[PDB]
Amino acid sequence: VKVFCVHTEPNFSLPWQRKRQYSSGSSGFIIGGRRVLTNAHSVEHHTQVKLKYLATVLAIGTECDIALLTELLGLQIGGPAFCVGIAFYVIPTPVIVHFIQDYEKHDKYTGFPVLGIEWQKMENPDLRKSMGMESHQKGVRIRRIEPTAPESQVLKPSDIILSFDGVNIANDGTVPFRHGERIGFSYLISQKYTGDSALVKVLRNKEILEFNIKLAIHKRLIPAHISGKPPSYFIVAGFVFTTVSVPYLRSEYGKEYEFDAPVKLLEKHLHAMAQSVDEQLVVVSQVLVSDINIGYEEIVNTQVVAFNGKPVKNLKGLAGMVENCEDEYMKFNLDYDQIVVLDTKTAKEATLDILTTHCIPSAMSDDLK
Amino acid sequence: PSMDAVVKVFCVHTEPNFSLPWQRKRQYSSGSSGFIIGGRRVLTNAHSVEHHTQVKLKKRGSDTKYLATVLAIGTECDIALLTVTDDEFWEGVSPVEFGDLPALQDAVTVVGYPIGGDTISVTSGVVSRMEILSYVHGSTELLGLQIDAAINSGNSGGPAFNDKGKCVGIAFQSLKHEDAENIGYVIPTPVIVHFIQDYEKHDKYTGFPVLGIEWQKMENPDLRKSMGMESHQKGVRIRRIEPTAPESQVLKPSDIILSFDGVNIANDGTVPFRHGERIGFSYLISQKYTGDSALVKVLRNKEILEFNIKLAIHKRLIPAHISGKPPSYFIVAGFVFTTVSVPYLRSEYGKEYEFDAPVKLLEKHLHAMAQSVDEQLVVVSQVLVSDINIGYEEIVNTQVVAFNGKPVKNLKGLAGMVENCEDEYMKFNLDYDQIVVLDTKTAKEATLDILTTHCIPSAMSDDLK
Amino acid sequence: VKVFCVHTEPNFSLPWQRKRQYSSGSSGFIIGGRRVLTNAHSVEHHTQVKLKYLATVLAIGTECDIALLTELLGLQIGGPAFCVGIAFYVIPTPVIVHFIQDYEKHDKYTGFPVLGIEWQKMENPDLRKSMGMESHQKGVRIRRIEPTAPESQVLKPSDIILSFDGVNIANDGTVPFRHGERIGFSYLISQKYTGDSALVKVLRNKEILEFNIKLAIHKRLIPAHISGKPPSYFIVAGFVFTTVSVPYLRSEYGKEYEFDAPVKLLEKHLHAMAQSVDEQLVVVSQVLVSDINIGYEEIVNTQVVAFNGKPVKNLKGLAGMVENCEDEYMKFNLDYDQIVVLDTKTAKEATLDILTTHCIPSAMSDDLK
Amino acid sequence: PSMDAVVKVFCVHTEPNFSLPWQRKRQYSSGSSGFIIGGRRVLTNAHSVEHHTQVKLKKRGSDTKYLATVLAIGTECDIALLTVTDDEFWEGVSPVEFGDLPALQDAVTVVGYPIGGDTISVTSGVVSRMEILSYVHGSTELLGLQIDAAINSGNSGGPAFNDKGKCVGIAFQSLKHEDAENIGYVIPTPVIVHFIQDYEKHDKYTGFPVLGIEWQKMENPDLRKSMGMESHQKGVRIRRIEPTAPESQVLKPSDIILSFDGVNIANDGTVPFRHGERIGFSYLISQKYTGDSALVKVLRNKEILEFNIKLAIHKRLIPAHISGKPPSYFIVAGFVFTTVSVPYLRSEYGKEYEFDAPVKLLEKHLHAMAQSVDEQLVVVSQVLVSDINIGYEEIVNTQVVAFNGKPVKNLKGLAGMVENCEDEYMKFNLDYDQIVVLDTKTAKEATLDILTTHCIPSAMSDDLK
Amino acid sequence: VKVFCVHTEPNFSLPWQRKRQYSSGSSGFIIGGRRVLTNAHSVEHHTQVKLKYLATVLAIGTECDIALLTELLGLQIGGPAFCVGIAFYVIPTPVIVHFIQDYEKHDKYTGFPVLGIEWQKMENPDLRKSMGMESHQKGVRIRRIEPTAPESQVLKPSDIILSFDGVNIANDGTVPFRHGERIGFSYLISQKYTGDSALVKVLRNKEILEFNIKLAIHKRLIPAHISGKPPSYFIVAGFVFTTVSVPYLRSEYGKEYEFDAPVKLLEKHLHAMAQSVDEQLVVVSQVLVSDINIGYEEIVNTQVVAFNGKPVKNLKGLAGMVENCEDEYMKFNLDYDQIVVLDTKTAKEATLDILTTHCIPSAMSDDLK
Repeated sequence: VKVFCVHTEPNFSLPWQRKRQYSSGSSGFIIGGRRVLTNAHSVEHHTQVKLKYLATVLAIGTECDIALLTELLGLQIGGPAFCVGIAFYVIPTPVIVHFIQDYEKHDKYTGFPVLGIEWQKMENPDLRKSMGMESHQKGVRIRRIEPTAPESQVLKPSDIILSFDGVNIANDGTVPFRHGERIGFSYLISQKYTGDSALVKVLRNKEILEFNIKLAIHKRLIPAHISGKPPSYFIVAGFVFTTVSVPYLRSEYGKEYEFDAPVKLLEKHLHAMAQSVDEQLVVVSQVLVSDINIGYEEIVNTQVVAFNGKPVKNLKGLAGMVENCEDEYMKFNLDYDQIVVLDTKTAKEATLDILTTHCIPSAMSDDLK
Repeated sequence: PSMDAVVKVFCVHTEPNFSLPWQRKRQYSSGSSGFIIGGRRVLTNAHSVEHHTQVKLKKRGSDTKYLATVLAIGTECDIALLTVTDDEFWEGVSPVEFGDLPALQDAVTVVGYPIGGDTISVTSGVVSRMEILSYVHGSTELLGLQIDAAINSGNSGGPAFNDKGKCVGIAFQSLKHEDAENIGYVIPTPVIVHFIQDYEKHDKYTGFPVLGIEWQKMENPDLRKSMGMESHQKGVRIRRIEPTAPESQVLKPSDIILSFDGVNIANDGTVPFRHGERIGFSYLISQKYTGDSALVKVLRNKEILEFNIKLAIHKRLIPAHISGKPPSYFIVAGFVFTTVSVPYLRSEYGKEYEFDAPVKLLEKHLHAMAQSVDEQLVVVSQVLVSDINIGYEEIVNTQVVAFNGKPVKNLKGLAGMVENCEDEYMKFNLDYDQIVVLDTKTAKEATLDILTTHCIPSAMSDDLK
Repeated sequence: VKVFCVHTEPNFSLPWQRKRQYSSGSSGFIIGGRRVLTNAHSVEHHTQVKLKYLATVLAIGTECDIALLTELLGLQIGGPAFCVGIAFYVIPTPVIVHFIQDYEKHDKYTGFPVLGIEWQKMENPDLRKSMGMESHQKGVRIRRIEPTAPESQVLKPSDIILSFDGVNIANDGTVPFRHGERIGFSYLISQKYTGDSALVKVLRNKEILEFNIKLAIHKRLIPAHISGKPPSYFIVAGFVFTTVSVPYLRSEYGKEYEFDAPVKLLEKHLHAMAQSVDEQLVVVSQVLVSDINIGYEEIVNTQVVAFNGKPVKNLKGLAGMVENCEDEYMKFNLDYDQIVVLDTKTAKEATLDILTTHCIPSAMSDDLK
Repeated sequence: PSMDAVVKVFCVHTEPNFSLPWQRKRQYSSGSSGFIIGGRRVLTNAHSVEHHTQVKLKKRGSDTKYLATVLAIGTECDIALLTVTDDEFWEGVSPVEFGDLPALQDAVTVVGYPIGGDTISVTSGVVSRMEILSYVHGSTELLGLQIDAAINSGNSGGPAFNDKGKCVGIAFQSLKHEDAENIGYVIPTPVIVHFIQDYEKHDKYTGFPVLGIEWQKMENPDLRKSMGMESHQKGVRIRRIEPTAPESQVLKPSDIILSFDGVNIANDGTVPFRHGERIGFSYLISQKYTGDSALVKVLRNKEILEFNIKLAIHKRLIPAHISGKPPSYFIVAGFVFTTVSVPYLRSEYGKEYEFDAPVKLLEKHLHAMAQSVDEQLVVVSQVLVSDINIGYEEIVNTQVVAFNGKPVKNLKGLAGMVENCEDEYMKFNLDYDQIVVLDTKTAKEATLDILTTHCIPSAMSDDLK
Repeated sequence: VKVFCVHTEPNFSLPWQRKRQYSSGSSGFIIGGRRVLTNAHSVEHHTQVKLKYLATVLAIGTECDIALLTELLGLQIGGPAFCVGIAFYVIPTPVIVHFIQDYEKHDKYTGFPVLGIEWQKMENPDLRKSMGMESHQKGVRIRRIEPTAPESQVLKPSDIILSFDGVNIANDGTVPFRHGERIGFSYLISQKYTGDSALVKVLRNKEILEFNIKLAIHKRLIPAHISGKPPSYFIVAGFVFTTVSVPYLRSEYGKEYEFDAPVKLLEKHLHAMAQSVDEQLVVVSQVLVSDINIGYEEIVNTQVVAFNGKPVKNLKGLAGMVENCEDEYMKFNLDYDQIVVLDTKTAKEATLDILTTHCIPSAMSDDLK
């Protein structure tokens, strides 16, 4: 089919804005049961959809780039296929069938689960022996575990993962796939559905334990996307506070953001884990220049670590602290050992005129109400 | 020598989005040139500081950037007048001193800064010609010096000096010349004097007056004979007069303008200027102040008449600029109504707008006169897609001519007619003989969700509330 | 077949001239009944024709670009085809058969009829209801009607056209074509022959009326072409008066004329309709410089609106008024509120020498005799 | 200083079409340079105003364009002499004053205008060499100054000044040099003086005389011995003499020209010119006026003879130009007969015509002398296709040699022979041993419809009627 | 086959020289009767030939570019073919078979005969009637006839050639070839063998005559080539006299010689005919600079028309006159009305040293002995 869509995208650099309305085209195809598959991006931020007419958007599978009208299996070779998958590369039918069945049994898209662990190979014999692995044993060593995953409890660093649902994991983290072909074990995991259980066999202090672990979706400190939700922001005295996500980084620094973005932010993009369920990377995005913030106008994309001596955990938390602040001064500890000091009464009184100058509807996005 | 007074101008801008009039664009900083003159004052280009939210100034030998104040903006003459509260900025610099209008082929030195650089740059050349030109396209034409030197971004706004170290005006980058043509302009001292003296008297910029007329040459002998001109008489015929300049009252079409403030005007519209030099008669007008009066001698029905006429600024149907104000807009049921101005057209169709914009709009931009002080060209800018407007989604930049039988004069009128609509249906008469029809009740109800979808703060700009 | 032709083209910028003789080549093919089809442009302004020899020109179908030795149906894919049409794109056989049958029954080319109306879609439900359209009714609203068409009588602005010869017209102005394909209703109209009748069903003030309307060819204010006829001109005192057509515009301003031509003329090219059968856009084409016209030499392509207080309707009309003018002065009201004034006796006496200087055979083209 | 007198020349042209001699091309305007001299007079290039129908002049500091008058045109020397009736044009300008012939390597300044521009341009260089050259290709060679400076379109026609502010002539863009070679020419003051003095005496341009001879160097000693030259004698041998210059009477082939007006000519055809400088002897001839006489000393049969000879202008079989006149043409039955000139060849074959034109024509262009004052090269230019001329349609640019047995001398003769043809058949003897045969009665009858088809006003140019 | 040849070419600009030895490669093929065909140029100026070895050169067919180990028929499409001819373009088998049979019956190559006439079409009816051609008669009018051809007798200018060996010649000089294809009549002529007779039917003064004419090879004033013979030259006092041929022109002025060569020479190349069997175009090629010829050194490629009052007919003739000259002076009339005068005794005495300086073996080529 020929897909015709009207899009209204958020501006991540100016989160109170929507980009100009525009239209696009792509392909897709009819599947049994009165449903149509197409790309997820071929309908992202939709306001109206047509096919060749008037269509309906049931679910968006962002991670798998499918729409029904993060590392998954793909084939390197619209609007597919010949059916052997979805044209992205070709997104294969084990991913497609997963998407449909996920929705068809849950009435919503619930993504693809991950184990929430980083791992290291056990190819060195001295490494293996020092951890009590007999010669017949294969697997991978847990480097670190996501604090926001359920398995953060039952699994431990330096556990050696031997198998998943009775499937043997090799020293290079691979499992058998077909005759003469192997695949990373995460494939097995991404084939499960969110909330499914799975048996993980590990070696801990030279002893075998098997855990029954409920699988969940990955919480990332700097989110790959925000599921078509609007980006959040908080403003006071012209200081624009927002949270770092990949779309923000892409909008701020372009296609080469993994090289051009500030190193402090890149480190957290590549290496940091959320220590808590609602932890976000809060930055001063920019400063909307005005008398009240004179001498501060060159602060750009810098993390806020604390407000009036108190740690900042997320955007909602920061916004709360600022509204409840009764102290004479507001003190923001920023990264690079910088501080921002503002007189509390005057800073709050300055916000409105700045909003008017930049046509911002209110001091914060609706999600911070 | 005089290089200590040539400053670097740093400006933060917050520009309106003319295509999306509810938005302001992202803050950005630009750099240009400027210079210190007498009385704690700094001159630079108006365009360098358009839509400013902060201006800073930096001297050549010091890192310190100083917070500045914008005293006045002369958009038509492209001059901004600045000052600085901090005294350390002013101490130690000898202020630029102005010289007389240079002769043709006189040597001129333009001092300023390159683009993205904080070191002094020196450009040289001669005065090519006197000219009457617009410093903003579509705006009032003023006296100007064309120079042999190449003026670019960054160094425009800097002083131009004669061989005596006197400043003969402000550098201006040509709007109509590419950089490889080595053509530049200097906003001359009498225009600068005009702008400053205007400020010093009125505590504000009051613009440059025009005679609101179009004229035709009288170089044909029979044409002159047929209208009763005696053989020693010369001048121009009035083609048309702006309804919004009266003026319109006293003067009439086909009058033959013989002279202006006693100065004899030739059949080609020239007047003597200096020894061996002739220029357009509008220079006699643009040098006056708004509110001033001028003696106009015309021939009407083979008879001489003299009129004393109060001169005003030009009112254009499609404005060359809107004085830094926010662009007006009104929204009902996803229909975005706005007015046509030059910034709008440029934003909609790019720099080539005078060739790419719809012909209906070009016609009115190139040829139409305002029939009243309040007249605006109102269009549907675009349609924000929703159920209420199914089937209209393709309407773009089309003039709204009438609402429920009543002619639309301007945006406030239209917004007013829509608020007070009691009829079952809203019926918009659009250009190309099109009609848009919306059920009044549901159309008004649909507006909120649409505003929300596109993050539009208000259904209308504050000027319409 | 291989077509060999000798051409003598008019100069539209200098209408008293013919361009230099030149020869061309194209393709075509034999059809039954001793006839050959080829392109119309592959024989335009012919003075001699040969095939592979000596051929004869029976009729030229300009609009359909066919010769027998304006929006019609075409196929985007000489001297055709394989037969599925005529190579232009491919001009299909419903157009070809029309051309042949038009001539074969009328002994001349009579073009393709149009309804002579501009129309607007009725896709909006509020628009439909306000005009009394029941939910099952489809069609298009008449925006404006050509004053020089016969149907300018019986049809009215804001009439909603529901059907043509019993064929239902949709809200987007389309009619069924084949299975899964639709086409603009004008297709049905262009399939008719000039002078044919057709039944047009309309909705007027919430009531259905059916009109039997004789179809005619489109009269355009600025003609797409002039059917191989010579361009007209009138001259006095070096002022060259002519009428605006597309070939004139193309000759004056080049291939990009719809952008480069003066805006006043473009507006009339795109948007004006003839208010009368013999209305032409008369302009001063140029001024042939000489004493009598001094001070006037920069007037180029500017409309003449009136002569001595009297409206100019066409070139013949202007020429008449100038010859009959007994007044002391000739006064031309031009566009841009310009006037041209000439002493009548001297201006007429000046014409001949100017003609001699530019080698112009007479003051006017033969059609103005 | 002297820049006030350097004017901009605006010219409207109506050029004949040499390929279609019944047509004039569209009007167009070109701009060039010129300068005011003494006595309400203006000099510029002849080519800048060729085929003029109106000329206007504009001073540097004034918008006003003034209607000018063309007094005289010296095509061979590329000079046009202009004046202006309007006194306002003349008032206030110091007229250019001429200096002497510059020495080699002397500094020269060329003042003029760029192409498509109205500002003063200043070009600098030195005098490279004295030269004898044609200012129109194929035309009489005159004295000229080659300069180091680059002269282009637009600024050619402007004055060239020495270091004393004196004008040393008129700028001339090289016909034989590309612009990147930085080579230009100056039409020197003695040639300008010649042209002006010629006008002042005869109330018209009378051209530049030539000795209608071709010559061969006498640098070989045996050749000199065999013809009786004593050892102190030097000069050139006459190869051939123009039948249309008598001259032809008095001089004879193989005469040895020893001197001209008393000036000793060397074996290479040079004569002394100034200290350490030698130039071609034609400079002694071209500086005379038409009608003037010159003493020619030759050696004939080992004996000295002196001849006083009246000098005339050069008559070329294929003219370098036809003095702005309309080209002649004659039409019968679609056969277009015209005459061959340089403009014809250039129009027919482009700028490379001396390599692309048919060899038969090149031969006569490069080598043939007119056998009589009335002789023209007559050709069939082309055949306008019609039934009467089936089978001849390919004939192009082919000389007509005879009509019904009688030799064709020129176009008027041919047109005459065709009008008075009483024979049943018209029989044209063409080049390449071709014949064209037409039935006299039907051929004449067919002419009208053909003229009508191609919008040809008359079967012949007015000069043949 | 793979042809391997060693070549020693003459220098036409320096006719006493041979270019440096070089080797080449081409293709060819074996034909019945112990013979091999190849290109003629693929063995021109041979000194040794090899095939894939040691071959023999029986005959060179220059005009037809064939070798056995001027306008002929060819096909536009080595070392051929597939056999449909010879790869040159493809030189067809009617030309090939001609070449072989010419040699096989004459033991030498005797070229292809021509009629030795220039002709004009008789397509115009008035032209035809004025010469007494009845409506059924077709043919071409003789413009001019080669003085050095046998038919220069029996045929006359303005004769209308009607047929050749009973084959009808059309008004455009064509004859039938195959169904729907015609060819120039010279094709029929070039198919004959040198010395063959042929019947030429002509119309002369409205009467039909048929001539039996022996066919011969074309003598050209400026020869297309010289059949692998060495170029001739005569020298005296440094004046190098030679004859103009195409190879000379090509060597003097390059590939564009028909544009770059002097016009006087081009005229004779394109338009002159030999008035006599042994007429050659004699030029001063160049002057080898030395005292005796001072003042003459810029004479290049200029025709000698006369020696001491006597017309120059050819190179041998000029050489004779100079050796027999007893007069005090030698006087050469050159083109452009130039003369060259030399003292006879001193000029002859000067020749030898000049020859030594330029390493020229003698004053003249061996053919002038």
